[PDB]
Amino acid sequence: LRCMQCKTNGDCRVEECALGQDLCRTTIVRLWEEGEELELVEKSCTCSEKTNRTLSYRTGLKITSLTEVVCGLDLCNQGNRYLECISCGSSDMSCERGRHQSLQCRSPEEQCLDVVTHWDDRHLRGCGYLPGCPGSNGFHNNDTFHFLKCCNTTKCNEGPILELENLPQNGRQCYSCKGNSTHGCSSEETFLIDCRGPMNQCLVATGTHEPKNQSYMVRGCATASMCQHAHLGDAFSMCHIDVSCCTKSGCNHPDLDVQYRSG
Ligand SMILES: *[C@@H]1O[C@H](CO)[C@@H](O[C@@H]2O[C@H](CO)[C@@H](O)[C@H](O)[C@H]2NC(C)=O)[C@H](O)[C@H]1NC(C)=O
Ligand SMILES: *[C@@H]1O[C@H](CO)[C@@H](O)[C@H](O)[C@H]1NC(C)=O
Repeated sequence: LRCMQCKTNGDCRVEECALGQDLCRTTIVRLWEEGEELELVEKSCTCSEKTNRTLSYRTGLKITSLTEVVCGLDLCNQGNRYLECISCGSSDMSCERGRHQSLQCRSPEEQCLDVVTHWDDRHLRGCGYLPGCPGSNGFHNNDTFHFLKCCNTTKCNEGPILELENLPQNGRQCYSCKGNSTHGCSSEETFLIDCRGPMNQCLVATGTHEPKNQSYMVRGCATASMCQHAHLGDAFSMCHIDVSCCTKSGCNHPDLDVQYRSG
């Protein structure tokens, strides 16, 4: 496959994609601040199980806009008001402190977003889009929580900030670990936890951490929607992923692993 490869300095060239890099991408950071817009664009060959997603949120007077689009054809990365949502961010701690400024979405297909991440919670609330929406998806284990919600109606993302400790136990229990089979996901590190909220599937996923080529694995609790290559790709920076989810407590046990015609 081939794609444009561009550094943020605006210099680009055609890149012959490495074996198993099967996507092209454009990553875009846009910052509007009291009159000025700044923009940084990267392009490159990427590894699949990624989707298109965008997000805009307020920090003080600034607006920050994050975007990735991906595509499959040679050089397909070449060239490139509405619903009212709540918005806030974490850098200024505005999500957490409760100062939630209002934000009109610039595009008809954007919806209200809420996205929580931690391994120091990071909270971003604003306008954006993903293929799922409206919907939500989520994963948590002993030290990890990722959550995403999209709503189709006005200021629907208003509310206290979603924290794991306020979702009641599901009744489902699943094995918990992250790392590889020797480090972080050894048997001594893999143990049962109580699932919470709508995260009522046991999950295991393996793929290749993208930044460095190492094997990665994760186990825990998930929404059914989390059991999806792109979402796991996004959340853990992974690719060429095998996922399984199952709805019997402990069915996440590493001794119950089975490859899925990856194959
Ligand atoms: C992300 O959305 C882009 C935007 O269209 C998708 O790329 C489009 O592909 C269709 C089919 O070739 C074309 O009509 C458009 O020309 C493409 N858009 C542009 C601007 O080139 C792309 O497929 C999406 N990524 C995924 C995986 O959904
Ligand atoms: C597994 O985990 C750590 C690094 O993540 C490392 O010490 C070990 O060698 C890894 N195994 C492989 C195959 O990368």
